[PDB]
Amino acid sequence: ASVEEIRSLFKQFSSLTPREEVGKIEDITIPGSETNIKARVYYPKTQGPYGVLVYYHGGGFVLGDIESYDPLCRAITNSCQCVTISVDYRLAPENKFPAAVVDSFDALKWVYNNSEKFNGKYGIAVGGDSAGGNLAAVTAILSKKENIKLKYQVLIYPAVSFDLITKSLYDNGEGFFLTREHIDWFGQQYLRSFADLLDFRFSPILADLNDLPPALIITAEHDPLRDQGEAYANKLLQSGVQVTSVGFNNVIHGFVSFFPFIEQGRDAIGLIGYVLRKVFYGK
Amino acid sequence: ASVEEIRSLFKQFSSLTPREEVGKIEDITIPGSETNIKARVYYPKTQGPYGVLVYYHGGGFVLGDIESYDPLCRAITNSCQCVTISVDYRLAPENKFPAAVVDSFDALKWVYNNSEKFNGKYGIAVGGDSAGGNLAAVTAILSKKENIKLKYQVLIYPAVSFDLITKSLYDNGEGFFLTREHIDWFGQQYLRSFADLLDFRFSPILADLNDLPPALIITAEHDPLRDQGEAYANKLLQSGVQVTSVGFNNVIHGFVSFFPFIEQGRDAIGLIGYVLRKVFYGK
Repeated sequence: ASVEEIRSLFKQFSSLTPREEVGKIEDITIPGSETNIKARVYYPKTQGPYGVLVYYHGGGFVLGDIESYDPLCRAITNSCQCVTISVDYRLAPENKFPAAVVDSFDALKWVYNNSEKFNGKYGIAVGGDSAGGNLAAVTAILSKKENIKLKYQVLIYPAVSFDLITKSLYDNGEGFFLTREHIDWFGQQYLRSFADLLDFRFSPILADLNDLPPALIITAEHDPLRDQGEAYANKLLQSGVQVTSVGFNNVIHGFVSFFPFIEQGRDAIGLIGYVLRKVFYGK
Repeated sequence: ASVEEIRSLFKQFSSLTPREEVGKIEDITIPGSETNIKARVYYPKTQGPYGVLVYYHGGGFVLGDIESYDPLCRAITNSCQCVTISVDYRLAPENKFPAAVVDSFDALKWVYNNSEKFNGKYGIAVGGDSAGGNLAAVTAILSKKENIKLKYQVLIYPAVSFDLITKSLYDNGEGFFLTREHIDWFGQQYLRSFADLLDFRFSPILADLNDLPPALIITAEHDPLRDQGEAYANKLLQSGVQVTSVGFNNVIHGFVSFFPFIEQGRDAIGLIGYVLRKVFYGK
């Protein structure tokens, strides 16, 4: 299958997954520094004011998009009772690193600076899964540098480092959906050169993690990325940031996308909904 | 310190803790097969009908009680929006095994048979922490044997087997609050003879776990009981029961009791609240 064929397959497979009703949906265009960034705004069924979660889909920086991630963002919106804004950041290999990062940060900054459009008086969080978790994490680092004060970051099995050494990478690098071969190939599509392996915007574990927002970090037992997720939680904790780091057992990378039929995914979405309701609303 | 003093220190420290408002509290006395069993019934602030969680406190079969667990049970009640019934089962060494089990199951049967008293139309679940998670699990096994249909079981770092072999026992058996010496001492207070190590009512891992209620099993990373909790989840899964097994990283046995200070305990209570709202209310 071509990259285009796989991008299409993601959208097709999404139509098998039920889309929860939400309050109201709007498609908007965010004026970025390098491009106009499509985003989809989901309102919950409750009355505002709201907190706002800026969400970055996963897909190895190459795949996925607002449509294929529409069922998951509806479910998150209903769970957190919060406005969710799903960002269509530029993809590789058409747009190399750091295009995804530039778009992700530009979208966050715009949302932070325009939160009243969404009645977003209870503050802004970031979240994402896999490569999207990488972008949420990097966006939070970049926000600190610009004095943008986020409430929370939700990192769902994030990619946080180039890795040739964790035990989970070797234990779980074949047979569990996301393989070594995929991880290598995505990296080749996304990065410009070996030097980018020194860049915190690709490997956020490299950054100084002091003063970042408090985090929920979800890892999966049978996931080659498990150990590096835990490492990111640990380095946050060592840096004085509050982190709830939870390993969901018996599940594989991606499991939250498969919530309709992997019940642990549904429960993960319930946990995400709880922490954001707590941080935004005191509930 | 005598048993009395150890109990009183526990009650002392729990006295300090702000208690969340709930809807309504009723103390009741359940006519048990061997004793009168005090229970405390917590109503949420929502209106009914309800699900009902029958909850067994931890404390190594020797300590804890309704009063000392009152702050936790209030928090759980508000999180699950469900009627919570905290059971004052008989303690060891005064009452040896299987007294705690007899009381825990007698209470559950009585609640099940009297569900209308609590407006409990959405069914009955069991839950507990530590020794209380042991009692919840054993109660669910005994319920199946007598055709009592429970909705769910919430096992919070349960004790499920006598253990001289798990890696977590050796890695975490000192320095993390619950020690080998404590495990030994509680078992000595509770059990009558070595024969009781063969009894599934002490080590529920021995039972046939087919057809038991779906479960949420929470384990703690730095807990000597971590691996045996995971084993219980995995044995349930092998036996066709749906289980969400979540390891909370960076925390120790008992962490949910410390929710006012350890934010991961609060988030665990959120998760417990979610799964029970889901199973009772579809929410």
